[PDB]
Order: sequence, then C-alpha cells, then structure tokens
Amino acid sequence: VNSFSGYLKLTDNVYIKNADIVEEAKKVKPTVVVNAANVYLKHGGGVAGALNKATNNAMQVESDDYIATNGPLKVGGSCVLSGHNLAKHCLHVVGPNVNKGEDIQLLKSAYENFNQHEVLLAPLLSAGIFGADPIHSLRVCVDTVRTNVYLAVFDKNLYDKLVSSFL
Ligand SMILES: C[C@H]1CCN(c2ncnc3[nH]ccc23)[C@@H]1CO
Repeated sequence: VNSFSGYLKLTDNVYIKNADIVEEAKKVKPTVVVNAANVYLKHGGGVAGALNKATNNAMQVESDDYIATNGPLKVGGSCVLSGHNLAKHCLHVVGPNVNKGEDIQLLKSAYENFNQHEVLLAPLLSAGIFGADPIHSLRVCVDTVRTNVYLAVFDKNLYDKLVSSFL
C-alpha cells in the first residue's frame, strides 16, 4: 500500500491520472519522481522546467555540478540526483526528442531505467515538447516497465484519449 490517490489502474503495475506532476510530487513526496531530462540537464521547459522552478532552481544548480563532473547523459540514459523538496530522489531520464531528430526506438531504453526503482511518479517519456506520440509512449511504458509506475498526464484531452484508446 502506498499514498497515491485517484489513479486509474491500467495494468498490474501501471497507473494513470490527469495531474500536474509538480503538485503531485509535493503532495505525495514519493521516493522517486522522474524528470523528462535532456542530456545536458538543462531544465528549461516542459516537465523539467516545471520541476526545477518548484525547487527554486536548486535542481539546476545540482545538475550543473553533475554535468561539470560527468559530462552529458546518453539519449536513453538516466542519473539519480536529489528530489529536493519534491521527492527523495529525482531520476532524470532522457527520452528521445523527436524535434531534434532522435531515434524513437530509444524510448524503450529510456523506460528501462524505471525498472531500477520499485515505485515511481513519472511523466510519459518523450511526450509534450519532446514531440513523440503520447499513445505510443504509454504503450512502450506498459510493455517495458515492470516496477510500479504512477503516470501523471498534464493534458486533459490527452488523458481522456489515452484512457479511451488504451488496449
Ligand atoms: C504535455 C507534456 C509536456 C509537459 N508534460 C507534463 N506532464 C505532467 N506534469 C507536468 N507538469 C508540467 C509539465 C508536465 C507532458 C509530458 O509528456
């Protein structure tokens, strides 16, 4: 039993809700919130910009030190950093950005990072400003993640469309 509320159960382990991931994380304080990161951890917009703003830019400060030490992530890769005031840990995961021409096949690799964590609050990877089809992202999530994932969907029409079209 955990403290996530109002989620529709899609499968044994995947749950979905129309919610603002920042407000969700602040309420639940999950062990892990997933960020829709880029390889440079430049949290400008989308989910990443929103989460970073909620940390008063502390996420960006921590991220800049991470990059200065380690260099960029790989597309499809991840790193674990602090969750600041939002969660214990933030798993920064780089899904392919279609608007940069990146290979959508790397989306499965991106979701595989979730399997290293028993429970996560997450967005749909490569959705929103990353330019992929959210229906496809949900399908890959369901077919890749085996741990318990609570998906927070910003767009209401999308949430309803994702639910009504879910196979
Ligand atoms: C619509 C896309 C882009 C934004 N994003 C979000 N999802 C959940 N909570 C959020 N809070 C702020 C942004 C955001 C979706 C990720 O596929």
